[PDB]
Amino acid sequence: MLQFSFVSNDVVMTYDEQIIWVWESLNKFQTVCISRIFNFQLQDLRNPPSTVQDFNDYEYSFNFGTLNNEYITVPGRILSINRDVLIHKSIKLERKVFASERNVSIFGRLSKLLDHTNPIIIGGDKPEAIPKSVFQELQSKFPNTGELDRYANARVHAILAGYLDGMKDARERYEHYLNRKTVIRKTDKLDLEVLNKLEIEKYTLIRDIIQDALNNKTNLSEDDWQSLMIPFITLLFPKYIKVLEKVKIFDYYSNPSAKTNRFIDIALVDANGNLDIIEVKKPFDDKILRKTPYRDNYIPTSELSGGIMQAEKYIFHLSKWGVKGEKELTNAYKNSLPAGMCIRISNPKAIIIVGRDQIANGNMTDGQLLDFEIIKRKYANMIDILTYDDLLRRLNNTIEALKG
Amino acid sequence: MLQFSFVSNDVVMTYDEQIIWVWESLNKFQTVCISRIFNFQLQDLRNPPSTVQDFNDYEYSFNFGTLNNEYITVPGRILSINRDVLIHKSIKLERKVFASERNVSIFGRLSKLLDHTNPIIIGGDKPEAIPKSVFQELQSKFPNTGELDRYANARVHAILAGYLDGMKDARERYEHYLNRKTVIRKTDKLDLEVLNKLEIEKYTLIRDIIQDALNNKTNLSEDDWQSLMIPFITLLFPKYIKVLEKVKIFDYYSNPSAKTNRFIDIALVDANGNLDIIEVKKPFDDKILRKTPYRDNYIPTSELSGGIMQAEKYIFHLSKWGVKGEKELTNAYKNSLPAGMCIRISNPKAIIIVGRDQIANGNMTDGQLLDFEIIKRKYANMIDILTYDDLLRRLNNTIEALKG
Amino acid sequence: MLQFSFVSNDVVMTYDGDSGEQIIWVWESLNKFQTVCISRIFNFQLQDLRNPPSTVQDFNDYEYSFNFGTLNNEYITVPGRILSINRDVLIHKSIKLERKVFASERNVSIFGRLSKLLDHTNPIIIGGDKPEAIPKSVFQELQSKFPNTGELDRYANARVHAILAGYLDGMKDARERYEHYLNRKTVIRKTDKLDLEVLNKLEIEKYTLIRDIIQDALNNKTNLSEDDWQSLMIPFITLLFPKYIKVLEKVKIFDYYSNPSAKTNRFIDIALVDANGNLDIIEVKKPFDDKILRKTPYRDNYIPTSELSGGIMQAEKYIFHLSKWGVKGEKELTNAYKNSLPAGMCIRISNPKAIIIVGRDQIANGNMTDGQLLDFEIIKRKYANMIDILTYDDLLRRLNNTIEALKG
Amino acid sequence: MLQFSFVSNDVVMTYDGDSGEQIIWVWESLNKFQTVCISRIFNFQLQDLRNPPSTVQDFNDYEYSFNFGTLNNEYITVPGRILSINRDVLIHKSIKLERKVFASERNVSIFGRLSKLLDHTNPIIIGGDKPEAIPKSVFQELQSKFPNTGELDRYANARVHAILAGYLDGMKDARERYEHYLNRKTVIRKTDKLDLEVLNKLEIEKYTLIRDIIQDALNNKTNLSEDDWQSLMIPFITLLFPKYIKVLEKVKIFDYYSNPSAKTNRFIDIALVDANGNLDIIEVKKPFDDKILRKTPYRDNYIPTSELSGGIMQAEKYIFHLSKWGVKGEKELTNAYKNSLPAGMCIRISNPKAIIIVGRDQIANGNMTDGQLLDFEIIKRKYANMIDILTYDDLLRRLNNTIEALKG
DNA sequence: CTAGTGCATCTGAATCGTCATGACGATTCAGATGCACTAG
DNA sequence: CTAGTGCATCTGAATCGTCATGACGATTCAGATGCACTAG
Repeated sequence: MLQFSFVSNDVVMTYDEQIIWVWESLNKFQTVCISRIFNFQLQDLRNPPSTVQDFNDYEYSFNFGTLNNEYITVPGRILSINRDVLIHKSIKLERKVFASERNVSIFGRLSKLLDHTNPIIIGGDKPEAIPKSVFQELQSKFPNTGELDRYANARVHAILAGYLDGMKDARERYEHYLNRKTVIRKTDKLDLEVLNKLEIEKYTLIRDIIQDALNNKTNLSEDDWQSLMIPFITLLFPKYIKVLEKVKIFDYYSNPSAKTNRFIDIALVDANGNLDIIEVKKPFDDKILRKTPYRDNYIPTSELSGGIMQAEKYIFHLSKWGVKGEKELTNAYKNSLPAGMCIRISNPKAIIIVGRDQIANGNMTDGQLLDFEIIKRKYANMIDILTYDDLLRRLNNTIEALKG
Repeated sequence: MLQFSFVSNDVVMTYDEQIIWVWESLNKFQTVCISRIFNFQLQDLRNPPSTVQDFNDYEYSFNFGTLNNEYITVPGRILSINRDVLIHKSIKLERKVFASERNVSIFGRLSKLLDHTNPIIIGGDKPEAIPKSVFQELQSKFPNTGELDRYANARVHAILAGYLDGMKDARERYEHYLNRKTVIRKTDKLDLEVLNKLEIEKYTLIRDIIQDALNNKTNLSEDDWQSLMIPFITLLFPKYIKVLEKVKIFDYYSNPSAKTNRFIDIALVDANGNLDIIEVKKPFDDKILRKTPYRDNYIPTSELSGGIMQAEKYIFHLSKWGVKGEKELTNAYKNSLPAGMCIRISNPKAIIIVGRDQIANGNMTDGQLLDFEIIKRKYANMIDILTYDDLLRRLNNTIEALKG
Repeated sequence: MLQFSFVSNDVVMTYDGDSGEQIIWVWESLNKFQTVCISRIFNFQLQDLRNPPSTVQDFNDYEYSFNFGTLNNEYITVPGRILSINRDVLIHKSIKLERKVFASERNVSIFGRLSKLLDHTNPIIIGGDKPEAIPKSVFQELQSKFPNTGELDRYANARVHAILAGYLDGMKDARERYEHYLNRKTVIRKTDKLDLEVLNKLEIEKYTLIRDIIQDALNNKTNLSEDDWQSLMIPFITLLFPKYIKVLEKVKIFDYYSNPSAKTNRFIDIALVDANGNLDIIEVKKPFDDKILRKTPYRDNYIPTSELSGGIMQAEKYIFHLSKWGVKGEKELTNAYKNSLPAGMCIRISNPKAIIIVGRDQIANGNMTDGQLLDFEIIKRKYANMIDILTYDDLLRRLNNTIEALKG
Repeated sequence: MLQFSFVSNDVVMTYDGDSGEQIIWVWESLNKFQTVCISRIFNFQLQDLRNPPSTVQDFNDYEYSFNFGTLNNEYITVPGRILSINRDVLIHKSIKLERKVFASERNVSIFGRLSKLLDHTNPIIIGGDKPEAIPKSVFQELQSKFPNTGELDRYANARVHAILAGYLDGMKDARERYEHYLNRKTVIRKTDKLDLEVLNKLEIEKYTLIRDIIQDALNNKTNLSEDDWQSLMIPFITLLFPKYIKVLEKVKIFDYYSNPSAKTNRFIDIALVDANGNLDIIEVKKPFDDKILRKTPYRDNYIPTSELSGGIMQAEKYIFHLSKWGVKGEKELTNAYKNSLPAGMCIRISNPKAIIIVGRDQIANGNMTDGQLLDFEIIKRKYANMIDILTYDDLLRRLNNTIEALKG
């Protein structure tokens, strides 16, 4: 068990499997590795052990780097990475801080992910520092050997279920809907109560399919998740009439010399003919807010702000593309539309479904719910910013409204 | 190290130190696991290991399966599965055939997915056999070392977002590679045609009642016209889940000395709980445009402009009510709403269904058709200004879309 | 002398002619042409005369009796042949029958001019509870503000005075106000170094100059055309709204909707450029009418006037054609107006909005009620693409508020 | 009929009148009043009559000959008492003597309004070789510009169109026809327009002083804290944004959403009041080198940073609590800030918006790609309740564009 | 004696047709680069 | 783990065809400007 301590300014860890073989490797290569992550040198060793004394009584004293400005500074040659790493005194110096399960280096992937040579700072009051609870979240959800075996087992299960009965979970729910359909529809005459029971069964089917996709189909492609969500967009939002995929729009602002082609992934036409955009994003992470507030205000994530800005680029290119774009989109999609209706670009807006919010089971302050409600109406060209749990809550509220 | 070879009908595994540890573990628990995926027994040794013979010089031999009709018959105890595995002789026997990256079981997950007790045949001319060329397609879809590296970079990028501004774009690199491998065959999509005829039968039932109301029920009163449309409002606009009638609104502006009670005739509640207004008016012949233009522009008529101002006064007195009106409207309407939902006044907007456009029989010009679309979008707090002919036009566009 | 009386169903009136005038003329003209015109407006055939005059009876004691109209459903239905018009005239019983209903000063027919304006056949209904009826207060405003011989002579005198004033001395009152501004500026700027207190006093002098020039144009320059009125208001539009950097006139827009086959040219009269280069428009309308709300409310709500709604609809055509024009509009308006702009700056159409200055609202008289003020602010904030809706009195009130805020 | 015939040096006019009219009233008015108003435009004494009428002779056979003046040096000199003015009127011989020269359509006096508009004592000279003379083509353009019968008919139809616009749907567009007719008769000239060059130099000095103070604060006041950076930028907020007339500091607003059980006080740092009374928020922040863009794209899209999103979220707190505060907030803010505001002004919370000045863009230093500026301007126009997001370098760019526009 | 209507005449603007030109988008093709999969 | 290598991708000339805009020339219709008669 590696034991960490600090003596005055310097930080001297104690290490205690043959100790004599570690000394022979340190004399042989001039470098030694402790637990396949902590690389060390003879200069990092504070004092050499003598061969006369017992090596088992002696504990190995290695320098972990100097402590400066209230920061345990660990250099890059110890962790075999590019930049240094700074740890605050509030994070206890421990083997599990620098290592994941089955000897996976935590900061090696972080150093491979950062282009800038500026150091990684954990904790404290630095402006570029990572907070403490974000670091425990990174330690809990690191892609270690247990996570990467779980991802590979879930993907191979997802590939093999796609080859045999790819939509068997939605087919069972649709067969349950068809069994509930003939029970409700006893007579061929349609009234308002039987219609309300059929809307209850339809919204229950859509809610159960979306919940079963959230439980089991999260380890899919973005195109596969979108192809899961296409046949229910016009039922969740019955204003819109047609779902259009890979809609080629014209961009003139990113390259001023020549027109660039851009592609809206999912686009929506309502009954008047106006074109709108929906962004159905795959729920990779379970947050809609950053887990620490900036200045006691919770800010949106990079995943939320990426989808808003992509939809705003689509809205910008449609509004700049104008009546030439109206004629081009009504020439591209005249056969798919009902007859007599043309595609119009008249102030297009966007719908964003991103990823989960953890409103349920608690774990949210009134300020967090206030920031989430303010953020869902913050933007100009978004008529709806939804999470997947907001979609399930809207479906549930529509179910108990149609019941009563 | 595993070598795949076959002599006569038998198939021989060779494993190349730790050879003694495999034979010692076979004596303890009467089962071993070699390369994490293959299970062998004491019967499974083609020749037994010898203690006087050196285990480094000794080479393991394991009768993997029998060769009958060019099929290698693997028992299920080796792969720890209930079902048998048969592989054609055209498929080369390899560790990559049985195992993907991170040592997941290819026939382990496949056995769990399968429901039939027929065994798994790979290759050959059998009708129950998996084809060889689609087994290489399944093996190419399985995650290699580049996918698990891209998933590990994207998972850290999902956690540390908004804290490290200099990280590489790993979420874009992961999802662009994952779109190349799609698990959905797309010919197994859910056929929702039985739901779509019920949406046709719902929208035709709304369209036939309203068109019968425009021809015969015009002799009824204004409140008798509103009563007829109230059960179809939440079906026509499924964003709104609750219809509220005679909603008392406090007025502080028409009389500055004392509060005045004002009444919204029909009010609408969203699934989130936001409060909106619908103004259902009696249809007459020309209720949108005046007969003569003003300064070559067709202006709204006095019947329409009084209808917008009646809704805009309701929006003004709701917005000026503030947080004291959200507590008042929730307390008056908690039993009508679903549980856990409060009425919130967060930018209320109005829907007006007024008059008949008479676009066809009237044969209005392109100048009049230009002015007709501008009036519906000329008001900040009106999301939808409709005629009853436009409501029938939007209902007909739903029916033609759901048909094809 | 004409007097109106109600016997039975049919409305009668008696022509009491002058003693010097021979009453026989009405009867000999009815014998000759079968029509007679008394008081130059009212026309009567022989079937309208109830009693033909006896030749033995002296005419001066006799009074003629004419079927002026029929009273039915509390409405006096005057035929159009009486007023020499094509449509009927329906007068409510609350409006008493006199010559002043059908005449302005020096025998000007009200319903003749009104009938000429109407292209259809449908009758004119005055007063009462019909939905097509002109109200009684609106009819009294029509009688008070009719273009009679007094109004047309006053309009011609004001027009001739405006034209002669344009020819000689041009704009003199604005030059005198600018000379007063220059004198106050020379009093205030005693130091070449510019200070924030001196800047506030110079902003006070500039805003009093703009307020007095707009007030003098409202007092004396109402009878000019909109080209002349917009030429009066354009050098102070940038100073009134200093977000806007350049005033552009006769901006050629392309309209692809009014005709789907071919592109139509449209022209914005005044268009404004921001400092970013965004292009918004302004509608400066000449104040022909003294009101901006309708005089009677429609079902307890005060609806806007046709002048205001026409200005909003014209600005919405301009905003719609600029938004539909797209990036080709930005390239065309950049190439058309490159030399007018500052260097390195281009026209961009990114959600264009409009400012409307239409005409007066009579708030400062105090005749408006609380609901009329409430409906006035709701109309001012009602529309989507209009950032500012102004009257001229709202412009003067906002200028006075900036002056009193800068004074402290 | 009026005929102007000259006999040697003097010029007479024959007054025919009408056959139905009796022109004995001319000699009767000359007998008692000693003046007669001929054709409502001319005045004549008893000495102006050439031949006195005889009672033995028939009046209708006699034609009244009044002298109009004396012709000398090819100039018809008309006395001022003839046209009822102070000064004389000189008409050249080349201009035909007619009633239309002296009168317009509605019997207005052209030389009457001309002598009313002329400041000096000197007589009106029309035509000829004199430089003081009004030229013949200029006077004929003035006579063509005067209102004829088609102008008054269109004005009358436009006036009763303006009275009855909301009550009669079927009236023809008379306002469009009258204002389109008036646009071809312009009054003002472009040479007479007001030269506001001296006023525009003061605006150049104002925006130059503000730009130099802001740029010197960017170069050397980086060390200054955030609150005193706000205190530096407060006296220029009204000048940069002249829509807002009052700057309010530490505005206590009431919050009911963060704590349902009890009300918490929230404090807007700087708040702005319109000239109408609408309340807005300005968020003046400390400038930094990279606080707009996050400098690495997320899905090939540059996302806003944590600092800018925190500023937007704080302004959205202030806008949300002002909107949820309602009418009680308007009475509370009016009661709290009655003495700071001008008289007659109340604070109204009617859709409040925010302006955020955040930090330097770093465009020319960064040399960013056109996609990066595209992501940047989409960030500036992304949010609903922010009317105008800007940087400090963007503020300097708008100031430089305003200065270069006011230069020319 | 002003209000009101009818008419002949000149004129300017909306329109249609045609012709010319230039810009712009679709298609091709190739050279080169970035990516990603696999073997020593 | 790292280098070789094949493939998908982006990007720049480069041609071509079509469309959209502008300008000219005839045309006709509605507008506008006077005369002109008319009513006790």
